[PDB]
Amino acid sequence: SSSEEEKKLYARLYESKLSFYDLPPQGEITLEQFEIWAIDRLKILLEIESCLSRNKSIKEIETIIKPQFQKLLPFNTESLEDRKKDYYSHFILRLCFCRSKELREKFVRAETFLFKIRFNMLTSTDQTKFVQSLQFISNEEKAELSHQLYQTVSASLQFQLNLNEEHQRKQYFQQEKFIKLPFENVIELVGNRLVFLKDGYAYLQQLNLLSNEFASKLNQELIKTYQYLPRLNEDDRLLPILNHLSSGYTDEINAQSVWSEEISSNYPLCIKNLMEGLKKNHHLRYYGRQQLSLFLKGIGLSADEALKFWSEAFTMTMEKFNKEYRYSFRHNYGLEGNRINYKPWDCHTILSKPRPGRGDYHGCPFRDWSHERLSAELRSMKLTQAQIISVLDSCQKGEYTIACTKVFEMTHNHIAHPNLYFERSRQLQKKQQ
Amino acid sequence: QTPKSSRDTIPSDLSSDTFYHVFGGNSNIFESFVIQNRIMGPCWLDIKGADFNSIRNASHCAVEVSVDKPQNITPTTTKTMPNLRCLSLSIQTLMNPKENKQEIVSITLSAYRNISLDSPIPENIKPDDLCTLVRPPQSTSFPLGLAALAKQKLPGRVRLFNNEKAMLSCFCAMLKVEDPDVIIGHRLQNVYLDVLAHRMHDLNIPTFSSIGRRLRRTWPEKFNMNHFFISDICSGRLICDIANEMGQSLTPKCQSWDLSEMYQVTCEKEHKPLDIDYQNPQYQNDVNSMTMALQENITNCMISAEVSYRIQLLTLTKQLTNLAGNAWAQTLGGTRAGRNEYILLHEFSRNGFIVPDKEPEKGLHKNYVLVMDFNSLYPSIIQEFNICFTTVDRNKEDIDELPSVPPSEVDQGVLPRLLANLVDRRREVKKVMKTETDPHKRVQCDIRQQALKLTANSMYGCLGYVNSRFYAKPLAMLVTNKGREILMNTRQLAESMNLLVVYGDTDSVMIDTGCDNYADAIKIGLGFKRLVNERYRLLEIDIDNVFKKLLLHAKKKYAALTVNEVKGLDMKRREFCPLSRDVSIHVLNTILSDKDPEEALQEVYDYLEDIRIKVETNNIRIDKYKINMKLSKDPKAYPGGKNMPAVQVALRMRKAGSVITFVITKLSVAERAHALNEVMIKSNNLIPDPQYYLEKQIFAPVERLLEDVERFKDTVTLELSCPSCDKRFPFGGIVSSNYYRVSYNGLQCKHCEQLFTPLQLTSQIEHSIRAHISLYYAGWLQCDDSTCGIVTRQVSVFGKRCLNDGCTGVMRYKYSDKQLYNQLLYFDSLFDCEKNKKQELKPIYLPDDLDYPKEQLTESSIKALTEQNRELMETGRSVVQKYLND
Amino acid sequence: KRPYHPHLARSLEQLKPFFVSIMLEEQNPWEDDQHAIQTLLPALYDKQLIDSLKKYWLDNPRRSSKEKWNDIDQIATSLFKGPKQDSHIIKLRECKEDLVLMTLYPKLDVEVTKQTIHLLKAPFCIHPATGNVCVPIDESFAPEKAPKLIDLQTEMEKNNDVSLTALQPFINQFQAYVSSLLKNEL
Amino acid sequence: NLQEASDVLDDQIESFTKIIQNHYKLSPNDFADPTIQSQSEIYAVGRIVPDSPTYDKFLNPESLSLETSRMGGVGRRVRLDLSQVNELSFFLGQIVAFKGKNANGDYFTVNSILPLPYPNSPVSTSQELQEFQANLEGSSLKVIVTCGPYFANDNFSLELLQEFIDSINNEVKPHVLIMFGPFIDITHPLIASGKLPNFPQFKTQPKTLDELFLKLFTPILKTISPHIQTVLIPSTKDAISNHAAYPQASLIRKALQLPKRNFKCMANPSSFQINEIYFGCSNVDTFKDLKEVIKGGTTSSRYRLDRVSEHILQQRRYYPIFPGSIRTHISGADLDVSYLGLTEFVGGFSPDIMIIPSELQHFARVVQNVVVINPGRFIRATGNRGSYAQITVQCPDLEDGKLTLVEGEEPVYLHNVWKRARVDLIAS
Ligand code: SF4
Repeated sequence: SSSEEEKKLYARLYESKLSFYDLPPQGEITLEQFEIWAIDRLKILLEIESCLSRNKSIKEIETIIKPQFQKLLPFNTESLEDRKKDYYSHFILRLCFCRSKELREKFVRAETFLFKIRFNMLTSTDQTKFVQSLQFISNEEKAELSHQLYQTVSASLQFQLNLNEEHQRKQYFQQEKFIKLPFENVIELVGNRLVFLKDGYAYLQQLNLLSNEFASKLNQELIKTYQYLPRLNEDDRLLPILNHLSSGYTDEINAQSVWSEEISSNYPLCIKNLMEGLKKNHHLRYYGRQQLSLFLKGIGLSADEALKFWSEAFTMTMEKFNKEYRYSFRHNYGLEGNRINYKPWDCHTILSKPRPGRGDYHGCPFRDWSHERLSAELRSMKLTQAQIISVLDSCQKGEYTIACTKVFEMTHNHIAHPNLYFERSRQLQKKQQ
Repeated sequence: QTPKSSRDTIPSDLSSDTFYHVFGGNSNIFESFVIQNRIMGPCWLDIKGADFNSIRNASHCAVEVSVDKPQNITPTTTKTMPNLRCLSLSIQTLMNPKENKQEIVSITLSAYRNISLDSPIPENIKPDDLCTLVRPPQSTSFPLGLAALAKQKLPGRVRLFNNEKAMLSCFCAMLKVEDPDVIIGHRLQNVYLDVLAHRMHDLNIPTFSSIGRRLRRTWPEKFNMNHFFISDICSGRLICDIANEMGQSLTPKCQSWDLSEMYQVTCEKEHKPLDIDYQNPQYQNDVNSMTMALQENITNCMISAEVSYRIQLLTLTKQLTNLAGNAWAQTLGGTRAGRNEYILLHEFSRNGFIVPDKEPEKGLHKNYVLVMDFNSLYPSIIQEFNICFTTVDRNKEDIDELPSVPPSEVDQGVLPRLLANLVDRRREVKKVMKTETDPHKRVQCDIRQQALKLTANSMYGCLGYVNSRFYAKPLAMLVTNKGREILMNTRQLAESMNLLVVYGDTDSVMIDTGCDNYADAIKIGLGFKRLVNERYRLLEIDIDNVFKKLLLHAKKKYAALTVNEVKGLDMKRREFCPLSRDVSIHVLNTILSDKDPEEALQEVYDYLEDIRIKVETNNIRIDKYKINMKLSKDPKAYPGGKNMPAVQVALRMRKAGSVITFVITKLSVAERAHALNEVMIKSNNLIPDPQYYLEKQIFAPVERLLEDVERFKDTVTLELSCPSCDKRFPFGGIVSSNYYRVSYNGLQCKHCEQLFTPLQLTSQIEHSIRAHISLYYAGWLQCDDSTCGIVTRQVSVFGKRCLNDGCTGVMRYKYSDKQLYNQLLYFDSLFDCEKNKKQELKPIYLPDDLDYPKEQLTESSIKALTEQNRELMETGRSVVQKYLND
Repeated sequence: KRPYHPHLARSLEQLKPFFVSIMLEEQNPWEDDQHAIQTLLPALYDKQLIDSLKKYWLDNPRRSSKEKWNDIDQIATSLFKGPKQDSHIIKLRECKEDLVLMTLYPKLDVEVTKQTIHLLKAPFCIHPATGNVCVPIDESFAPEKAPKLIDLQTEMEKNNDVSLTALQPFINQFQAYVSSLLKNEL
Repeated sequence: NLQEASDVLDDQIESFTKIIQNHYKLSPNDFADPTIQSQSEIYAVGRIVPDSPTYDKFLNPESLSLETSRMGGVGRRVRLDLSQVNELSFFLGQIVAFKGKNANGDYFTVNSILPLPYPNSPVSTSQELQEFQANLEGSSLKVIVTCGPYFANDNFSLELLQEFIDSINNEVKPHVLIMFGPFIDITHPLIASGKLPNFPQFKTQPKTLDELFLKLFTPILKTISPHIQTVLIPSTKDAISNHAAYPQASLIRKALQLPKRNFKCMANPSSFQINEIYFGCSNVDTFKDLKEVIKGGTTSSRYRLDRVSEHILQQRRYYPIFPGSIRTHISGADLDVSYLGLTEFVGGFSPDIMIIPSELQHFARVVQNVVVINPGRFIRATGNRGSYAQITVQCPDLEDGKLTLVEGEEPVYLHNVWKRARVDLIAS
């Protein structure tokens, strides 16, 4: 495809500033664009989901999501590369989240919510030309039937957009366009008295209809892509990326100052467990050593202070230590072998490691600990019973990381990296001081 | 049988004005014989009107009868069967380099004439007869004293022959005399029967048909048809091959299915194979080596027969055949297609129907892991949702269109009726178990239940296989999506009761129980089984294998400690010295011990420190350092002869096949090797090399055993040349250096102060991009397995298979599109004005580098020099973008 | 469900004038106190008002349906006082609307409409128990106006031509209907 | 990609299996797995690979394999036993065929080789040839071929180029001038070391290599007389080109600022027509890279250029060597194997005249009734006279009988260019 044909075809695909992602994207991308676009949209989705799990209002969610809209996946722009980004990233995520029903449900709700925000963020004229691409009613016709439309749609607005105040509902109604169409295409809404009818025409609360049709169509396409995926597994460059974004859904600092309350009060649960175990057993095995060493390296423990900290913690013989552990503890600091400055471990990589048995303390406690031990810990962390129940709820679903964010915020006032936990805690502590 | 045109069939598309389609044009005579007479596999046959005088000298059987019409033969209800005469066969071959022909040297015949499937086979049956034939592999005479000495140490009888011709003549005669009923041996079907038939064809023995039961004097004129001809030749005597597809289907635990591995896995006994090669000259005058060879052959024959008794191959195939109604041989030496074909043929034909014309969580898992069986997934779906050809409404114009499941008002079909019938028979068999006291009848119930479950599980091969007689893509897609949904809901249930899906597919899923006691893991697995059966009434999964400790890398590449041993990692013992094997084995023993794995790990650690000290001080026996390697070709013609040490030692001595034993001493790694017996001699002043054996032989295996700034951390720097004085120096953007200075008039070398005009810089940038791209298109591939690690540019047609023989690594293009793309991205960032101003650039020099810059630029100087040098930077950036945008 | 649908409110407004004249006077079903307790009192929303009306009607038996209808409002005004009285008046008016709909709204047989394969009795078919002709309905139609087969036979015994029965006007209405249907089809 | 590369290297083997089966009228039952033990002689098609994944640079008939495709042998490579073949010639990347037996289980002896059939030459109808007769106006067809590099390693003088252009404009006057890169080679010493000096004759100096080409080649390529059609076919070593992997996308004529009147930028490789002639043009030095393995006196006594021309014809690909050879990094053949479809004989038509520039001495030969011309480099590194190619073709004539009629219901005519064309290697 010549880039001119691609430009004309995309202009046709983007006659409206929002889309139903009907036609598969055509063209070539370079795998960085694949990956960066996928991760940008994926972070938007995870932000949306985190806002939802906190039951914030849709206006608040719009306000929070405006800035990273201007950052990662810009909208309301005439750029061809931004629109290429939106299409190709959404279709890559359809590839990613088609594998499991729980994932496809998550993608459907997330993309449904994102679509709702996007549709609210366009001006009324662009909303009209999007609906056209279903005849919007004139302002005279809207004013003539204003009372009956308001009576029909007030309950739906109150129960779907949470506009408990009559004045807010009236303001929203004044700006809301309506669609005139046969009732035969809106029978499901008709049976529930959700749509106002005159002379065989239905006056659609339209955004809920467009959202539901988008959700259903999206779900059907998701099932189609899940059917065709075993023809996509043949290419090597794609599957690791898809697996990573699919599963991703799951000196002041010195050898001494780490063990103090001022510093370890900031550590997440994984680090607290790791140092509890180190202090009691005077030893951690391979995985625990690696993850705690790299966490310390992230928080700012230099190679020398880490070597002193590890030697003093192993209360065994320095000879043994020097033969066996110093080489590893330097290599994790990038002073041996290929000198690759090894990266600290994030919750995805921590959770990808095998489960702890007897004597192991590594991994994430929110997944490894029985609910009684977590309850005792959180009761020690002055968390109230409702707070503990919510944490156990998020933990039961398989949303360990969300529950980690919850305990963090609840004990201080979306975190999937222990150093990020520590650093946000430190930023709050310095601010408090 | 017709007087004229017996060989011409009737095409289905025969032109006619009264009809327009013909079925049964290409029916098989056995197929119609079995379908019409309602035969179902091997059973007692009542045959009337048998002619006892018409057949003269037509077979190798003693009893010869004939019938005049098929209606004379009817099936009886008798469930007992006579004792089977099994014969165990094993062959040692010799590849002739001249004609590339595999030649037969020794035969080991072990017979078991009273093998009864009605009763449990008692372990380690001794054969009723043992025979072992052998012919000279090189000359026409054997080493002196072979006969008496083999009588002294080998069991059974050994028969010596001057050549392979009288060899095979006596083999055929002994087969005719024995008249066994089932032939048993390992990898017979696809290698040994083929080579045996070929070498028989070559030698022109009169009695070749004795391998089968039909007497023929001449070969087929046309002798892939080789398989059909051989299988027809051996007709009458079932070929019971243990490594064939079905024999592999009854041992999921193995990884090579070599005879020793199968023996260890199924009989829990150890056997160390002797690598045999009759090309070696020692087998023509050294009697002991030949007799060790024959002993290896005899031990293989007994091992094969015993394992085939132990996995219950014959009984399971018999019951699968009685279930699907096909021939027994089509079950033994085939795939699921034959059984899934014949049972559907029978089921539809007896109901007045017209049939068609003919991902892992790799690492070390400490918790108990269970192998839980989803073999009965697809039959469970088919029965539950009544998915059948006569129930589901589908579009036959477009086969990819996914159909909907029939509403409950629709009635059941034929195939799901078979599935429910099979499930019910398994349940009644289990009810009989729950009361049965006699162990014999109880193991009979075991076998019947297992065959029923195997048929139910293999039922999906009727319709899921593409070339299958009843292929149906819409139904296959429906069943498959439903199974995928059920597998998901199993994952969700496992999470809902606090287990992990360690690895899983439509066949089997292994689950992290999270408990370290056998009873606790069994209870967790049974609870999960109850949970899944509650959510899916017909899906009855079981526990197949219990893993206390699991070193997992794939479905079929792992090490673990099973509950009722290493598989997949011990093949390479030649390359590794005695010390390395002792180290690996002691490390494994301590790690897999019942001690606390922080004290077992410290014990490993003390062992490693002590062994490092011992190697460095060289107080270890020189015997422990020896490395053996066999020479495939002559040492003078070895390509790359300077890199493997055996060539160095052998040429210092100065044939192929001679074993060189060597020690890396303390110049090239290949060159430092010395003769092992030379290194023992202390007066030669030769000591082993601590570094080599400590890095490559001891660190490498245990490394497997014990298993914007970030992006560019592995990217390389841009080396320019100064045009005037020829001074080469890296370029790091607008930063400090001892070699280059960015002035207000452009980039300036510091050795001669001569400026770089934009051409002299972009030409060199683009020369480096072109060098990198030439390197990336050179196509260097590597092996991910650290013990192989080879460097290669060849690409095997399967792209991701390493070419090291049987090595299980995953090949990857060394200069990946990831490294290459990132290199070009760092090349871009070297010329990004915003990055240069923000001092975000990757550093060229380390603080210990002798060329670390003495003078550090200030922020204001960098910003001003970037603003004065924007045009140069932009042209340099576009030079790179002209490839990044490609 | 509230607020009422346009169609539902229109049906209620069409049905309101006929409610009194039919139920409260012509039928008068609630003059029986047991019938009133069985059919009227359930449809109210408040237990206190229900019990009070039950007691008042047991104290004053056989009060007419109009009288009980007025007593509902009188006792409801007597009981519900304070700033919350308007909510109770609104709910009582909603209950009365729900009840007039319950008593006069069409009660369609659901099964015959749903499927295209349903069978319904053809027009003019004879009723085996009454012999009445299933004649088309105009605005003035009544059950007594439907002709009987014995009456049609008696009429035909005097004149042997179908155009001379009372059945012929119904056939003429049918012919007008079919003519209109044919022209709209065209 | 590697899955795509493995796919294409499978399709080579399978399509060549199909072509062999159609040509020798064999049934696919003959085609079978060569790496797994057998009892009878079988047929087999596969690629050539070193019998090692890491090999010594030099190969012999005792260190070869025959890689198998995905369905023939599920990706397994089989060593070669070549002791019963006395005359043979292989090379790395060459999809071949064997008839043999692998009873040794470890060695595939070849009792007989199937030579791949050479593709059918182009044909044309009488009407088209008469149009070409009218176009030529009786006089012959004249085409000049040049191949770079066009200036010496120690200077930037294109005086030899201006001489050559004056020559073709005023004495030779050829219908079509086809010229090949490297135009501005990226491996040039003065251009790699950064020794590119100030040019007094350019009013404004160049700043990149693209400006170098626009100011050094465009002003001199514009002087070619518009009556002379010029075709540009790039190389992988053109710094002007942004596609560094064979096959190479066509240069952009507008960017080169060249006139539309007489310039056509074409992709590498390129097969096209000029009047009735089918030309094969590809710019990766196959004659140098193809390192054969020879057994037999008859084959060794034959011209190496004849053997490699036959190889390029049979292998239905302009560059049949895999892995792509490397100059050690400075440069190399630079194959992109994901697209080894595009480097095949377009339509399966063996081109009449095949032009492959090579650093070797200029030659032009007819091998298997196909004129293969290799013109050499326009200027040697020292600056002495290089070479270029002259192609003169007699006008077609249906009466002269040099075009052979092809029997059939539709009368079409084989071009006999090896009968009609004279080629002269005139040092530039
Ligand atoms: S959620 Fe992440 S940071 Fe928090 S305890 Fe678990 S592993 Fe540690």
